Amino acid sequence: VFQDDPYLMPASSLESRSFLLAKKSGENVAKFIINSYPKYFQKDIAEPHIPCLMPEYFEPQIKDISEAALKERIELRKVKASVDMF
Amino acid sequence: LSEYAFRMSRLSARLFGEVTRPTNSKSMKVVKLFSELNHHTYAELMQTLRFLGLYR
Amino acid sequence: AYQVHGLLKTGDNWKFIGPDQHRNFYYSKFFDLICLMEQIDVTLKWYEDLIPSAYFPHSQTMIHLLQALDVANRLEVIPKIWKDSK
Amino acid sequence: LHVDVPKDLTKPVVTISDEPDILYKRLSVLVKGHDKAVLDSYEYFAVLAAKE
Amino acid sequence: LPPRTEKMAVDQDWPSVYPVAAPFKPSAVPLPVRMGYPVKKGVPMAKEGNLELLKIPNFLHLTPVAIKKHCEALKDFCTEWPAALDSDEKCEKHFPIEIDSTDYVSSGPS
Amino acid sequence: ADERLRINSLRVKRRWRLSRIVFRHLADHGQLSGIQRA
Amino acid sequence: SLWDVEFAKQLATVNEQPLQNGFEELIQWTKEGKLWEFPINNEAGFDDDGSEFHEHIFLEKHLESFPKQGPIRHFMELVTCGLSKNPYLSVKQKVEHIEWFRNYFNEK
Amino acid sequence: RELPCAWKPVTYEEAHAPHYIAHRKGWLSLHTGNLDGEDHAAERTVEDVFLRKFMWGTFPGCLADQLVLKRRGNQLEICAVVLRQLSPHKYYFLVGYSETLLSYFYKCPVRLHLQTVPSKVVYKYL
Repeated sequence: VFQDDPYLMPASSLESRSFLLAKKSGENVAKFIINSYPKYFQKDIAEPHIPCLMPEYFEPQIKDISEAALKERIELRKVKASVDMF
Repeated sequence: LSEYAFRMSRLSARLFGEVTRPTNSKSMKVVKLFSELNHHTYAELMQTLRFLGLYR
Repeated sequence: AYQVHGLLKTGDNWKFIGPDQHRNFYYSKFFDLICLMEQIDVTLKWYEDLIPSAYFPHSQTMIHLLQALDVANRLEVIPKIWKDSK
Repeated sequence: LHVDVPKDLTKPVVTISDEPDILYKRLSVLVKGHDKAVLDSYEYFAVLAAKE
Repeated sequence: LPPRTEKMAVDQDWPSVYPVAAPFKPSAVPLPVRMGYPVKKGVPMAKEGNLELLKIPNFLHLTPVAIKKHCEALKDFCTEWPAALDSDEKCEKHFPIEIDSTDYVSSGPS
Repeated sequence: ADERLRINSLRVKRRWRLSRIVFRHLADHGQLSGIQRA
Repeated sequence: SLWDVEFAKQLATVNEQPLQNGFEELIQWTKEGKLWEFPINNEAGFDDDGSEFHEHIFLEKHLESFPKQGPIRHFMELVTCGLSKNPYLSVKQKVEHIEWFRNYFNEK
Repeated sequence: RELPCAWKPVTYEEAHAPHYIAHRKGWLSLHTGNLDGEDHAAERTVEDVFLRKFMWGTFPGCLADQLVLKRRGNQLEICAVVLRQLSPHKYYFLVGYSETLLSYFYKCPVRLHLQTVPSKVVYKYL
């Protein structure tokens, strides 16, 4: 998980945990910017298509008052808006 | 050219799928026609990274 | 302890160690037992094989290893362990 | 690893099917590169693997 | 911090150090290899910080011992050529038709 | 593409997609793969 | 329901350890589908809608609604010959080309 | 008064001239696309341009020397050489961010291989 470079090799368990958490935070920031602006990353170039590298959509698409929107929102796990929808 | 070579050739054309009727070559062009077939957006990505505090 | 570690080493059972905290606790206790009971050569071999590849040691583990060296009267190893702890 | 060794290892599952296997008379691998030394090293690697 | 090459024994298991294709790491390769056209009354550049050694597609992950130890484990995936087909003479007898097809390996997303 | 073709049927370093100045700049640095000047 | 899904997801965690070497990383990416399959198959993930060769090579069944012996028959026979020799197009694109020709001639 | 009275360190890549690209220097980026019969050379070059700009902007004043952009299969290894000036936590955060960003950028498994050095490795002086 860590780099072989001596300056970047962790020296203690606390330091190793700090490095791992920093890497995870960088990954989370990358995911946040990806999902906040999917348009910059929609362009797919790889054959075969890789679904795991495409941005994720979390916003409800169905707006009309129907059961289908409310099911979509259950699938998106939006509690407060789901009770509003019901 | 013996007519035997002629009809044997147009039979070969039917078997292999070439144009059986020899349509000269000028009108043979559409056979060739139908036989064949973003720095902008990348910059506002660079702008967005700047705003978030991750560029420059 | 050796039986438990052997069970751990069967196939993919190592995945059951759990988070980093559990791994550190498990290995620290295992190395403490090794230092307390194994012959000094075997303890040094385990020290080389486990640290730093498996875990980052606690100062208490170093104190236990120093005590084991004292009991074995292998005092000439003290400079190497000091350099490692540094 | 002087003492701590894996006790047993998960060999991958290779099942002998019933469908008959394909047979290749020849298999020509043409490797192209900008460097002759890389091609020589890769030739050594591939040849050793083929002999073994 | 000190390089980990100092801790590597002379009888180590090198394949475990480079299990897969990895770039040249001067803190991981225990060789005093030098490369670079020397300057007047100079020596070829040292490995630490050498971009030219970092530019080589090194075969450290493929050593003869590593190759043997890999292809010994890969034997389980192989089948045996039919011994009846001893030469091309019988190949052109029992299997008249030859089907040639090509695959291409480039580098890229597609 | 298809629509325009149908009616018709009845009847600089663009190789690398670089500006001609830039290709020199890249190739001198060794940046392009295999582009060695001779 | 959500209970079973989350139950399985938190079963996934008990054997969730960090990658231990490069081979495990390659295996993980291969399972995720990020890595290519080896040996390389240049037509991987592409099946052309399960089409057969007779659907690509014999496209004259779609010319039945056109004139059967006129000059339009000649032009359409040529057009289908051209389409049948196109390896870049799917059957659907060829048939919609034929349908566009049908409609254009029908208007005219 | 009157008219009649009046009348640098260089690294290895920097030091060597371009005509040693196949004699002394090498190629930073290594891909098959430019070979005979191989396609997508321009695509690879555009990716290289963006990748170098984005690395130099994501690691400002840190890269000691130019990158090495290797590609095997769909892999994209950026073997970069940086300094020891930034804190290791920042290096790890930037590595994670850039890896994820580029992997979702190109839809390919990008990777980084940072190599820290104490300072610029000067070859000679011009």
